Amino acid sequence: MKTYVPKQVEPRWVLIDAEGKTLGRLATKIATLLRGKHRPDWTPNVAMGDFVVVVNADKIRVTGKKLEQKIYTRYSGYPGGLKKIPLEKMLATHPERVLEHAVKGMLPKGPLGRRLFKRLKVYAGPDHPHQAQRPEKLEV
Amino acid sequence: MEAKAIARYVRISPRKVRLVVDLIRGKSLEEARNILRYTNKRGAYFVAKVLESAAANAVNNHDMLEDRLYVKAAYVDEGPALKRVLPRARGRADIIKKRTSHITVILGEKHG
Amino acid sequence: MFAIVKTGGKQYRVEPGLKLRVEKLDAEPGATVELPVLLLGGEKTVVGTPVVEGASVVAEVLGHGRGKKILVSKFKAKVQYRRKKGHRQPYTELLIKEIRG
Amino acid sequence: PVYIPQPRPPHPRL
Amino acid sequence: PRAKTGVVRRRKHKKILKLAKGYWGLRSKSFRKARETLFAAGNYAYAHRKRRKRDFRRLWIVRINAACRQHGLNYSTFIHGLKKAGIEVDRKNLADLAVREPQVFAELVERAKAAQ
Amino acid sequence: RGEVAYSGRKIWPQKHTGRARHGDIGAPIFVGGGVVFGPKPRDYSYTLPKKVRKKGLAMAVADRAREGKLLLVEAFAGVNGKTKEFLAWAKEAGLDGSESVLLVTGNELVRRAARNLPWVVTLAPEGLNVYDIVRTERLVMDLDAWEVFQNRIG
Amino acid sequence: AKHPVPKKKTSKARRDARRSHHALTPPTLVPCPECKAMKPPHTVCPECGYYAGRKVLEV
RNA sequence: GGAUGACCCCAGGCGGUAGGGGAGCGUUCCCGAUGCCGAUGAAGGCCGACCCGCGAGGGCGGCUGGAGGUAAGGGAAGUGC
RNA sequence: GUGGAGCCUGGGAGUGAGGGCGCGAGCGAUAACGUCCGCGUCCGAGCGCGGGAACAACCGAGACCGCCAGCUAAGGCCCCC
RNA sequence: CGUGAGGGAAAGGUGAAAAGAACCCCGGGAGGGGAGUGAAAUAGAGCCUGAAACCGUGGGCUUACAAGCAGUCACGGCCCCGAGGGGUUGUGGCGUGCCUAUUGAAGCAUGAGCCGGCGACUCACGGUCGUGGGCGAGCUUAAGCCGUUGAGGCGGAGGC
Ligand SMILES: [Mg+2]
Ligand SMILES: [Mg+2]
Ligand SMILES: [Mg+2]
Ligand SMILES: [Mg+2]
Ligand SMILES: [Mg+2]
Ligand SMILES: [Mg+2]
Ligand SMILES: [Mg+2]
Ligand SMILES: [Mg+2]
Ligand SMILES: [Mg+2]
Ligand SMILES: [Mg+2]
Ligand SMILES: [Mg+2]
Ligand SMILES: [Mg+2]
Ligand SMILES: [Mg+2]
Ligand SMILES: [Mg+2]
Ligand SMILES: [Mg+2]
Ligand SMILES: [Mg+2]
Ligand SMILES: [Mg+2]
Ligand SMILES: [Mg+2]
Ligand SMILES: [Mg+2]
Ligand SMILES: [Mg+2]
Ligand SMILES: [Mg+2]
Ligand SMILES: [Mg+2]
Ligand SMILES: [Mg+2]
Ligand SMILES: [Mg+2]
Ligand SMILES: [Mg+2]
Ligand SMILES: [Mg+2]
Ligand SMILES: [Mg+2]
Ligand SMILES: [Mg+2]
Ligand SMILES: [Mg+2]
Ligand SMILES: [Mg+2]
Ligand SMILES: [Mg+2]
Ligand SMILES: [Mg+2]
Ligand SMILES: [Mg+2]
Ligand SMILES: [Mg+2]
Ligand SMILES: [Mg+2]
Ligand SMILES: [Mg+2]
Ligand SMILES: [Mg+2]
Ligand SMILES: [Mg+2]
Ligand SMILES: [Mg+2]
Ligand SMILES: [Mg+2]
Ligand SMILES: [Mg+2]
Ligand SMILES: [Mg+2]
Ligand SMILES: [Mg+2]
Ligand SMILES: [Mg+2]
Ligand SMILES: [Mg+2]
Ligand SMILES: [Mg+2]
Ligand SMILES: [Mg+2]
Ligand SMILES: [Mg+2]
Ligand SMILES: [Mg+2]
Ligand SMILES: [Mg+2]
Ligand SMILES: [Mg+2]
Ligand SMILES: [Mg+2]
Ligand SMILES: [Mg+2]
Ligand SMILES: [Mg+2]
Ligand SMILES: [Mg+2]
Ligand SMILES: [Mg+2]
Ligand SMILES: [Mg+2]
Ligand SMILES: [Mg+2]
Ligand SMILES: [Mg+2]
Ligand SMILES: [Mg+2]
Ligand SMILES: [Mg+2]
Ligand SMILES: [Mg+2]
Ligand SMILES: [Mg+2]
Ligand SMILES: [Mg+2]
Ligand SMILES: [Mg+2]
Ligand SMILES: [Mg+2]
Ligand SMILES: [Mg+2]
Ligand SMILES: [Mg+2]
Ligand SMILES: [Mg+2]
Ligand SMILES: [Mg+2]
Ligand SMILES: [Mg+2]
Ligand SMILES: [Mg+2]
Ligand SMILES: [Mg+2]
Ligand SMILES: [Mg+2]
Ligand SMILES: [Mg+2]
Ligand SMILES: [Mg+2]
Ligand SMILES: [Mg+2]
Ligand SMILES: [Mg+2]
Ligand SMILES: [Mg+2]
Ligand SMILES: [Mg+2]
Ligand SMILES: [Mg+2]
Ligand SMILES: [Mg+2]
Ligand SMILES: [Mg+2]
Ligand SMILES: [Mg+2]
Ligand SMILES: [Mg+2]
Ligand SMILES: [Mg+2]
Ligand SMILES: [Mg+2]
Ligand SMILES: [Mg+2]
Ligand SMILES: [Mg+2]
Ligand SMILES: [Mg+2]
Ligand SMILES: [Mg+2]
Ligand SMILES: [Mg+2]
Ligand SMILES: [Mg+2]
Ligand SMILES: [Mg+2]
Ligand SMILES: [Mg+2]
Ligand SMILES: [Mg+2]
Ligand SMILES: [Mg+2]
Ligand SMILES: [Mg+2]
Ligand SMILES: [Mg+2]
Ligand SMILES: [Mg+2]
Ligand SMILES: [Mg+2]
Ligand SMILES: [Mg+2]
Ligand SMILES: [Mg+2]
Ligand SMILES: [Mg+2]
Ligand SMILES: [Mg+2]
Ligand SMILES: [Mg+2]
Ligand SMILES: [Mg+2]
Ligand SMILES: [Mg+2]
Ligand SMILES: [Mg+2]
Ligand SMILES: [Mg+2]
Ligand SMILES: [Mg+2]
Ligand SMILES: [Mg+2]
Ligand SMILES: [Mg+2]
Ligand SMILES: [Mg+2]
Ligand SMILES: [Mg+2]
Ligand SMILES: [Mg+2]
Ligand SMILES: [Mg+2]
Ligand SMILES: [Mg+2]
Ligand SMILES: [Mg+2]
Ligand SMILES: [Mg+2]
Ligand SMILES: [Mg+2]
Ligand SMILES: [Mg+2]
Ligand SMILES: [Mg+2]
Ligand SMILES: [Mg+2]
Ligand SMILES: [Mg+2]
Ligand SMILES: [Mg+2]
Ligand SMILES: [Mg+2]
Ligand SMILES: [Mg+2]
Ligand SMILES: [Mg+2]
Ligand SMILES: [Mg+2]
Ligand SMILES: [Mg+2]
Ligand SMILES: [Mg+2]
Ligand SMILES: [Mg+2]
Ligand SMILES: [Mg+2]
Ligand SMILES: [Mg+2]
Ligand SMILES: [Mg+2]
Ligand SMILES: [Mg+2]
Ligand SMILES: [Mg+2]
Ligand SMILES: [Mg+2]
Ligand SMILES: [Mg+2]
Ligand SMILES: [Mg+2]
Ligand SMILES: [Mg+2]
Ligand SMILES: [Mg+2]
Ligand SMILES: [Mg+2]
Ligand SMILES: [Mg+2]
Ligand SMILES: [Mg+2]
Ligand SMILES: [Mg+2]
Ligand SMILES: [Mg+2]
Ligand SMILES: [Mg+2]
Ligand SMILES: [Mg+2]
Ligand SMILES: [Mg+2]
Ligand SMILES: [Mg+2]
Ligand SMILES: [Mg+2]
Ligand SMILES: [Mg+2]
Ligand SMILES: [Mg+2]
Ligand SMILES: [Mg+2]
Ligand SMILES: [Mg+2]
Ligand SMILES: [Mg+2]
Ligand SMILES: [Mg+2]
Ligand SMILES: [Mg+2]
Ligand SMILES: [Mg+2]
Ligand SMILES: [Mg+2]
Ligand SMILES: [Mg+2]
Ligand SMILES: [Zn+2]
Repeated sequence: MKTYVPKQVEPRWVLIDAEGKTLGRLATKIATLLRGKHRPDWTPNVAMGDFVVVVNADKIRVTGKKLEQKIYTRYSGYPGGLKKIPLEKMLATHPERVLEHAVKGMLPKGPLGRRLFKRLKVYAGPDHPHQAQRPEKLEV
Repeated sequence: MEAKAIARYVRISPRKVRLVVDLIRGKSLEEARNILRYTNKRGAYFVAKVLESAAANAVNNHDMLEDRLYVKAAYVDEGPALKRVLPRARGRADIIKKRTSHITVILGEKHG
Repeated sequence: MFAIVKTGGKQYRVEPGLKLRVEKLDAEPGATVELPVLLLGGEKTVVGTPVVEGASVVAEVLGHGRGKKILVSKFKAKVQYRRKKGHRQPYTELLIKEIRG
Repeated sequence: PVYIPQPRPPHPRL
Repeated sequence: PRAKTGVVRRRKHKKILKLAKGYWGLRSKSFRKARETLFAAGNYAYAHRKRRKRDFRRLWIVRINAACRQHGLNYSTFIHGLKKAGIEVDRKNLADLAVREPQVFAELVERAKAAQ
Repeated sequence: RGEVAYSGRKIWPQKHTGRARHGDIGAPIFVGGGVVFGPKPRDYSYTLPKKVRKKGLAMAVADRAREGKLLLVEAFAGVNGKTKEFLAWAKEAGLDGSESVLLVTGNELVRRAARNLPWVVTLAPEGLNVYDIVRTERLVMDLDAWEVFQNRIG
Repeated sequence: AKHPVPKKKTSKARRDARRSHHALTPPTLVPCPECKAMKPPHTVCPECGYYAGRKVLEV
């Protein structure tokens, strides 16, 4: 007998309200949903996890002094091209990037892992445009 | 039914003729004739001959009609190379390779 | 109606009609063997702890074989160490006849 | 070939 | 008497190259490079035969965890439950059961909770 | 490499040529060069102990006798130097040519008659060796030649 | 200078890939209005000698 | 165990450089050979997802090739890149 | 204490550039991936396997072959894992 | 090649038989296509067999968001062959070329463009162990001499 390998399934969209959640401890749960490791038929070489829709990303929460002390960095490739942005700034400017960057770091590198990032849809504010998909509210 | 010609030991480098042969592979005999006529390459002269010779063989020996001929296959194979001395500075001799081509053209009939 | 039987230090789900290869059993071809049952399922569930006391899965020994050959190669750099080994693992092919219970 | 052109001297790593 | 090489070397070189089909560039055309490639390939196969038994058990465990949480316990709790209940259905089958026969996996979860 | 035809000059300098070091072209590492440990003329013979070849001659003959393949004959009737004469004799004697025979006789005419047959190895008695006895299926000897064999193993 | 040299032989994959841009493009051809022969645009017809409707040069 | 490799059973050992030791494969040549295989196709080549061997290898089959090859058992070396 | 233990006679060797670590010292500066002895250990030859992000010698453990079976070691159990 | 003394190659094979391809076609020729010869013409003289590197044409699978000692293990897709097998490779896992030298190399230390062929522990005499035999207070012949024409025997000088 060979270990079961599932035929292709219609993916399942879900919706998470990030308001007031701790950034890191929500990110793991989303990473798991995106890997589909909540499904008994989980298979590592196929994208078969969930489509995750996150709202109120602006109202994510963080402990200690991370609003001022936590630094996001980007290197341009040019001399002196290390740009530094603090969580404070990042929220005030592109708040959907806080959660986005935390989840992406918790996904696998490589072609499949990059495809999984595409399935996450993070929105600042309480509304999302995916009503056609009728996503299922989740209480993570 | 097919007809072919092979120009063997043509004293031209295979790589240089293939460019001319790549223009006509799959063309009708009439279009291939026009292309070769106005191609600005030495190999055009040699390819034309092989084309017209195979066409003559088609009409003459294999009961094929000129008005239906096309280039079903053509390729350039490399033959034995002419090795020659090229004298360089400081008493050094180099070996120019004067390469050589076996040109082949195969025509068929495109019924309609 | 299936069963989970244990044979050759490994476990298998089996139903009537299944042709299945296991480790080599010492049994003449055409004979019948009883395999121990760990679980039964389908139209009823029985859970051995670890083996279902009454149950038994009946199998007919179709033949014995040698698996297709694996090449077991070994190399150690900078030391002139090379080893080539052909391996065929012996097996027994069974036909599942019935699930007693 | 029969004749070897002499190689350049090295840089003097002295 | 003289024993020139003859056919021995070519037949030896062909054994390697045929073993080398499907390799990239000179790795399937050059004998030297074919053999070099095959040294590495033979060790990978010995190494990965061992690794497969780890790869599949790792997959089964992940699948068992997922099916357990649907019934509100984690793999660690489940396995220790099955232990105390004396159930020895191995992880290969628990994963097939978890997917193919959810009603049976349910009762298995049941016996595991009950055991402790 | 010393007996090869070429010269002893160094073909190019030791250093600074970008090529490997070489001496003369007679070195075994060149095509056409010397051969390293190839054959030279050899004497392969050795003195086998006398009693061993004496004992072997006996034992060879003994083996044929033990299987009933030794035939002593007192004379060769019509055999006067013709092959058809030897065949006819051989017929009357059970030597039908379906077996290799080692014929040992001092009589020149009999060895003449028998020489050309594919199944007969001709031999004088002073010549009896074990290889010829073992090469052949059955042995045939004069009483005169059996006397010499008996003498040489005394 | 210090005589730059290739460091590795170029593979058949890399060599041919560089020749990705090497196909001849076929010549631009148009029918001649007077004799319907095929010829490059904007040239006196080499088959009949006509250009711009007039016999320009005998061929 | 049976009776001194005739196969079976039980137990244990089996990482490996320098190096010691054992057993084998294949190449050229000799005896076996006034034989035997061979144009109904030799040697060599090219395939094979088949059979045997732990392996080095050996079969067998198809194509090519067109005139040689050579067993069991031994013998000798210009013997494996 | 029956062990790839010991002893004796003999055939064949290779080695006679070691290196890390722990502990005891000397030299050094209560410096060096330093140097030189001693006891031990590993790498050497275990650049095979697990852990230590990666890494000959730190921790775990001595790989005859096969398994889509089970228990553990160090280390681990939020996600990458 | 060298002033010279001197150095010093490469290069064998159609077929049984030239029957070595009249004649026609394209072509300036070369070369080819037919016709013809032959058992065979990818035996056509650039000729037996015709390996490999290497170059090309055609087809099957595959590839333009992807990190690679090039493979290996897994699963899935497509093409082929007929509860299986072959070809391919999309994703996932793992993964530091070979040799040489070194305390230690993937190593940014050596050597190697790739392929074919040539290429390195032998022989003689003596010694010292071991081993298979013969004979055993004994064992054994050397040079020679006779025979043989791939036959063996004689020879005791001498040696241990
Ligand atoms: Mg949360
Ligand atoms: Mg998935
Ligand atoms: Mg804060
Ligand atoms: Mg042009
Ligand atoms: Mg015409
Ligand atoms: Mg110049
Ligand atoms: Mg000059
Ligand atoms: Mg050159
Ligand atoms: Mg050149
Ligand atoms: Mg060149
Ligand atoms: Mg050329
Ligand atoms: Mg099996
Ligand atoms: Mg292997
Ligand atoms: Mg190693
Ligand atoms: Mg190496
Ligand atoms: Mg390595
Ligand atoms: Mg080493
Ligand atoms: Mg090595
Ligand atoms: Mg090695
Ligand atoms: Mg083996
Ligand atoms: Mg130079
Ligand atoms: Mg050789
Ligand atoms: Mg491939
Ligand atoms: Mg591959
Ligand atoms: Mg290739
Ligand atoms: Mg290949
Ligand atoms: Mg290839
Ligand atoms: Mg190739
Ligand atoms: Mg290997
Ligand atoms: Mg393995
Ligand atoms: Mg394991
Ligand atoms: Mg899971
Ligand atoms: Mg447990
Ligand atoms: Mg268990
Ligand atoms: Mg199902
Ligand atoms: Mg010499
Ligand atoms: Mg000399
Ligand atoms: Mg000389
Ligand atoms: Mg000379
Ligand atoms: Mg000299
Ligand atoms: Mg000199
Ligand atoms: Mg000289
Ligand atoms: Mg030098
Ligand atoms: Mg030098
Ligand atoms: Mg030179
Ligand atoms: Mg160089
Ligand atoms: Mg050189
Ligand atoms: Mg050089
Ligand atoms: Mg050289
Ligand atoms: Mg030199
Ligand atoms: Mg030399
Ligand atoms: Mg030399
Ligand atoms: Mg010579
Ligand atoms: Mg010569
Ligand atoms: Mg020598
Ligand atoms: Mg010699
Ligand atoms: Mg000797
Ligand atoms: Mg005769
Ligand atoms: Mg005779
Ligand atoms: Mg005879
Ligand atoms: Mg400059
Ligand atoms: Mg400069
Ligand atoms: Mg300058
Ligand atoms: Mg410049
Ligand atoms: Mg320059
Ligand atoms: Mg390049
Ligand atoms: Mg190339
Ligand atoms: Mg290519
Ligand atoms: Mg390529
Ligand atoms: Mg390029
Ligand atoms: Mg270019
Ligand atoms: Mg192009
Ligand atoms: Mg017009
Ligand atoms: Mg054992
Ligand atoms: Mg060993
Ligand atoms: Mg042998
Ligand atoms: Mg010979
Ligand atoms: Mg003979
Ligand atoms: Mg016959
Ligand atoms: Mg015939
Ligand atoms: Mg045939
Ligand atoms: Mg042979
Ligand atoms: Mg031969
Ligand atoms: Mg074979
Ligand atoms: Mg053949
Ligand atoms: Mg003959
Ligand atoms: Mg023979
Ligand atoms: Mg033999
Ligand atoms: Mg013999
Ligand atoms: Mg000899
Ligand atoms: Mg040699
Ligand atoms: Mg020991
Ligand atoms: Mg010992
Ligand atoms: Mg020795
Ligand atoms: Mg020894
Ligand atoms: Mg030493
Ligand atoms: Mg010393
Ligand atoms: Mg020392
Ligand atoms: Mg020391
Ligand atoms: Mg020291
Ligand atoms: Mg040190
Ligand atoms: Mg230390
Ligand atoms: Mg301490
Ligand atoms: Mg001290
Ligand atoms: Mg360290
Ligand atoms: Mg220190
Ligand atoms: Mg110190
Ligand atoms: Mg130490
Ligand atoms: Mg060493
Ligand atoms: Mg270790
Ligand atoms: Mg280690
Ligand atoms: Mg050790
Ligand atoms: Mg290591
Ligand atoms: Mg390393
Ligand atoms: Mg390690
Ligand atoms: Mg590690
Ligand atoms: Mg390490
Ligand atoms: Mg072990
Ligand atoms: Mg456990
Ligand atoms: Mg612990
Ligand atoms: Mg996990
Ligand atoms: Mg001159
Ligand atoms: Mg002169
Ligand atoms: Mg001379
Ligand atoms: Mg001839
Ligand atoms: Mg002739
Ligand atoms: Mg003939
Ligand atoms: Mg004409
Ligand atoms: Mg002609
Ligand atoms: Mg033609
Ligand atoms: Mg012709
Ligand atoms: Mg015939
Ligand atoms: Mg042929
Ligand atoms: Mg032929
Ligand atoms: Mg011939
Ligand atoms: Mg040929
Ligand atoms: Mg050819
Ligand atoms: Mg292609
Ligand atoms: Mg991107
Ligand atoms: Mg893509
Ligand atoms: Mg890599
Ligand atoms: Mg998998
Ligand atoms: Mg398949
Ligand atoms: Mg596959
Ligand atoms: Mg992959
Ligand atoms: Mg190697
Ligand atoms: Mg190696
Ligand atoms: Mg060195
Ligand atoms: Mg060094
Ligand atoms: Mg590297
Ligand atoms: Mg490098
Ligand atoms: Mg290097
Ligand atoms: Mg050095
Ligand atoms: Mg080297
Ligand atoms: Mg070179
Ligand atoms: Mg190459
Ligand atoms: Mg070679
Ligand atoms: Mg020696
Ligand atoms: Mg000796
Ligand atoms: Mg002795
Ligand atoms: Mg004796
Ligand atoms: Mg005795
Ligand atoms: Mg004596
Ligand atoms: Zn015109």
